[PDB]
Amino acid sequence: GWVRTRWALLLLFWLGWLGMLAGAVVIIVRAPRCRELPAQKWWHTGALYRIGDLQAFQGHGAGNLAGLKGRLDYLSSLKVKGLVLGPIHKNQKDDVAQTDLLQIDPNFGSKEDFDSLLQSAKKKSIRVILDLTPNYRGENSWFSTQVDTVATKVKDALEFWLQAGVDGFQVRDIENLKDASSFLAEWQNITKGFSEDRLLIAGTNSSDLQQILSLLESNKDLLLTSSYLSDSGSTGEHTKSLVTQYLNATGNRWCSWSLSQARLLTSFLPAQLLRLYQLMLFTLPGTPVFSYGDEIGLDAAALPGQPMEAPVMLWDESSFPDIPGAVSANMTVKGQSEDPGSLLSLFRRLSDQRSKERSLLHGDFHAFSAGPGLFSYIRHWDQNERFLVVLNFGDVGLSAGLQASDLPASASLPAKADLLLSTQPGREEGSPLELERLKLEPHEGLLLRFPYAA
Amino acid sequence: GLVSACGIIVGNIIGSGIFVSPKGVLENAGSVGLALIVWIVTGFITVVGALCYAELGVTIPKSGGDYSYVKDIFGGLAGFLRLWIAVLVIYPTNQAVIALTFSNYVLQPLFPTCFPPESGLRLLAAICLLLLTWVNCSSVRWATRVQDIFTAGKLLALALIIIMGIVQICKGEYFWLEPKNAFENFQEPDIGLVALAFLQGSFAYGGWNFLNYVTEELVDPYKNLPRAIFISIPLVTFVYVFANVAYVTAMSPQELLASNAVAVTFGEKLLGVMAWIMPISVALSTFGGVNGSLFTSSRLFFAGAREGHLPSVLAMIHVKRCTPIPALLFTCISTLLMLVTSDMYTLINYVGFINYLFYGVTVAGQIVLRWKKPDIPRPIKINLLFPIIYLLFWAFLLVFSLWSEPVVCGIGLAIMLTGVPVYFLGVYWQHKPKCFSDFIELLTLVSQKMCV
Amino acid sequence: IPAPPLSKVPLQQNFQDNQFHGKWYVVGRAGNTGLREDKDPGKMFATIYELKEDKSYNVTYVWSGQKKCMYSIVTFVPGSQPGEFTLGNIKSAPGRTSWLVRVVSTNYNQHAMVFFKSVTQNREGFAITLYGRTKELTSELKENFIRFSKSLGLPENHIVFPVPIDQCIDGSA
Ligand SMILES: *[C@@H]1O[C@H](CO)[C@@H](O)[C@H](O)[C@H]1NC(C)=O
Ligand SMILES: *[C@@H]1O[C@H](CO)[C@@H](O)[C@H](O)[C@H]1NC(C)=O
Ligand SMILES: *[C@@H]1O[C@H](CO)[C@@H](O)[C@H](O)[C@H]1NC(C)=O
Ligand SMILES: *[C@@H]1O[C@H](CO)[C@@H](O)[C@H](O)[C@H]1NC(C)=O
Repeated sequence: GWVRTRWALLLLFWLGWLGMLAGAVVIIVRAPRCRELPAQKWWHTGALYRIGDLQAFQGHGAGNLAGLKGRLDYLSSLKVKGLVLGPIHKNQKDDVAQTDLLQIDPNFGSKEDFDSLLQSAKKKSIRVILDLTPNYRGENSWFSTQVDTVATKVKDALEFWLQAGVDGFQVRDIENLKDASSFLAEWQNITKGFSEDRLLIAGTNSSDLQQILSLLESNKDLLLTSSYLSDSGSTGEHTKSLVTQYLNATGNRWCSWSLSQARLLTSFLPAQLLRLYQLMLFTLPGTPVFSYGDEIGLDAAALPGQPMEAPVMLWDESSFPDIPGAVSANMTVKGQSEDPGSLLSLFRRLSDQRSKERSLLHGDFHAFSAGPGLFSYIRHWDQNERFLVVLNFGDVGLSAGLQASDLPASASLPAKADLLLSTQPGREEGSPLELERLKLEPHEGLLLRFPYAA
Repeated sequence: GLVSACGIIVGNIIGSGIFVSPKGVLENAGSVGLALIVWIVTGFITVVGALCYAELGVTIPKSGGDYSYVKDIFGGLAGFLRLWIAVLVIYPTNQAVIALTFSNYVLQPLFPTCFPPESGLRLLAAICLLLLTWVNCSSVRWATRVQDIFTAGKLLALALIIIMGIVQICKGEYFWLEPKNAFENFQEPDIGLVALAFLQGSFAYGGWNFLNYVTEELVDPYKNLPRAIFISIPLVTFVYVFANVAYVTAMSPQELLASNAVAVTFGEKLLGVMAWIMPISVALSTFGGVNGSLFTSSRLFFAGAREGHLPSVLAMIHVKRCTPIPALLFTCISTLLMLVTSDMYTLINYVGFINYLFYGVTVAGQIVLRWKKPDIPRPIKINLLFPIIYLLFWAFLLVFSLWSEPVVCGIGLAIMLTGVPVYFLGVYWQHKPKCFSDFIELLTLVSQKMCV
Repeated sequence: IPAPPLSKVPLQQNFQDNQFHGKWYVVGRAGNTGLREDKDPGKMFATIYELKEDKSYNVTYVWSGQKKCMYSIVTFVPGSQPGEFTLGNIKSAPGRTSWLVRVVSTNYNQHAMVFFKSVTQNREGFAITLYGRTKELTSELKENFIRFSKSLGLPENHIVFPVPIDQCIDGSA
């Protein structure tokens, strides 16, 4: 065989090439197809920042909507995807006749100022949420004198402000609203009918789960902020029970993980748990809603003569020139912006991870068992980077003791995983750890990262 | 050709690297502004290096650009190392990188959200490589014929990227081009990572070290060649920068770093008829790149064998078909062996490092020829500032690359140091190895005669 | 809203440090800080000045926190004028916000009015405080404080009168 070998080898090479092509096609068909991404509305990404009292938030700033544009750079630094401006509309205390929800208060600014603010925020990708609580200067948010007129004016204001361009609304203190769920369904469906990218937040002071579920029965696509996690508890088992109960009773529907309604974390929580709760809120499945000043751990009781409901934001040591030396350097935005280890820096890092990671943005959440006092869970998407959060709510150093076999094998726990960040210092980030024997300091939270198994 | 010279230079320099490099640069640049700055700096340094190589070519007119210069300069053991590294490293790895790019672009539409199986990537890359080497072995007629359609596909992809970029800068608000969130975005810049960014950016600029002399045919080459080198490369750099800004406008920088096929995602974000245009055009472009690399590697093998460093077994054209089958087979085997890395950009670094490691050496040889053995007739002379600045940048690159990623670069250095001894065996034999080597060579020749 | 000229603010002549020591209450606050007349004034706190042998004051702010009676301590070093002061613990670092406390006018018996300034690298802020020995002063002193605050250019709304609480600033709880 001298010439026959040539043709034989040439055709055998073509046969082998076709076999490789067939094998490639078979492998491709056998591969698991990526799961479709969900309808990620603008508020599904990142946190919301409730500005409440603008005059207090700006501090020494102008105190009006025109002056609020100065802080938009800072809010963009936080990477909050929305703002909840306090009720700006003109209101006379306890006078339904004299309150108008279509007129901005003269003190807050003018309509042109609001339009310029919305334009600047849209330029920076921040979306404004005008809250329309009718009586925000009164003791009861909803006037006792009349009910139907209040709802009618709220509906008219919702129409007018949607025409203006606000990307949603917010309604607080709904426990005082009569026939709440019906009005909420009406407002929510009208707002969604105007456009899909428009949310209506609802605020209640109720802490009972059954009341919340009853409020959410009519409309399942309403963001409800309530004092549900507000009870400190001080036990990881209790918070784990709250989170799992809420998530599995609501049907794993998108929810707002806010610690309260129009209040700071520091009212409910002591100073040592702020970092742990920030990690939990930024990693739980939902849209965290933060009141302003929560990034710096603002506390109304830390400084003399500071209003409890609306503490003045501390931008530097000169925020309160009437009390020299009382405002320490490390309790201000300027002071904490230069510290790699500080509550503001942790807030920035966590907000970045929440905004960009596709496992935290939209990902399945599975909590598993740890020795009591520990709240440990995993957030994982489809064949994407997985995150594991271990929170030590106890005050005594505890071995992590992870033992999770009930979780799906698709999110199996590797023997080692990176350390993306720790609330407390004393660990080296990026160093893989031993999950079998992971030690935890008191009041410590660990955010670990591991890749998709393959 | 006063004008066609720019056309041929642009065609040689511009390739499929722009479809794969942009993720590599940005990933290490950390910001869009740093990415574009890296592209501009690489363009300027490529201009400088091409100018120095043109000077060397006019001073030393001989076939085998970048090999004859390193041979007549530095004596022996230098040009042989250039040939050794080019055969073992540069060409097999360029072909492997372009084949992996083809596989990634083919499979990106099917798996837009998650990594496609590695076995699929490698099988598609090997399929592309084997088809191209077969068509090159069968005849050169088809090899030159298909190049037209492949170049047409590459040009179509680039033109559509540029058009859909210029449309969107008017209405897309160019959120990332403006300084707002355009600097220090992903991580604080690191010089160790900036070196890798330059190594991956330089991959886009190829085919100028040796294609700017072997191909020049100008009416007055001394008068026009510097002009062509100075006016063709900068427009290529402008094209690359325009493509990068088009990518960043179409998609956020974060979305660009998690694609593995920048043009596929670009077309998804913009082109309504996306799959019918971008992946197929880029696949044609990658086919053209691999085919051109194969033809060039065979051409290099011809000189390699003629110089006597390589065995006569290679560089033997077949009779019925005027093709160098034995030369093509070795490159195919080396490329297939390189296709087990599983990393699209690790290979880019691994090749770019070596490319620079030798470009700088050649420029240093130019400096030596200036300092030692002066007065040689040089039809066109270059200000001594350009070579020295090039050398400065070269030193930076090497140092920082070794500081950052000392594995791939180290392996390349080890390969070169492993090729060094063979030259001694070729030149001086303390005792002639007639026991095995000679017989092996004879048997190889016999087999080549028998089957090819 | 620029900082006022230091010359315009009066000074207390024959300032006797011995008499000024004691527990002053804060009964009014004027300044572009964020508090407004319309909103909640806040809870009144107290400032205790203790005179030291080196004439520097030890200043203790006492107020009512969440549940703990809260305290904070600082020190004032006398300034150029007999009635001026500056925050102690001075360091060469420019980051520190220099302070220019200055007593505007006081009878040392039942009331005082003092001016604070907080010149900073990126900010220049000021405030006026109406110290009182009792929880509530007579209306005439409040009117004088409002007039003097308006003299410096502060709108009427910027002036705030904290609520006189009866816990921690006075007593225990
Ligand atoms: C919302 O629901 C209420 C139910 O009372 C209804 O009256 C209203 O027309 C609805 N609006 C929509 C669907 O836009
Ligand atoms: C919460 O709202 C309910 C309903 O009006 C009210 O009775 C209660 O006082 C409020 N406060 C708390 C702490 O529940
Ligand atoms: C939710 O979890 C609780 C845990 O006690 C369980 O009793 C209940 O059946 C669960 N319901 C659903 C719908 O998962
Ligand atoms: C830093 O802030 C903490 C609050 O957690 C405080 O206790 C500490 O005193 C501050 N640093 C200094 C130097 O006072």
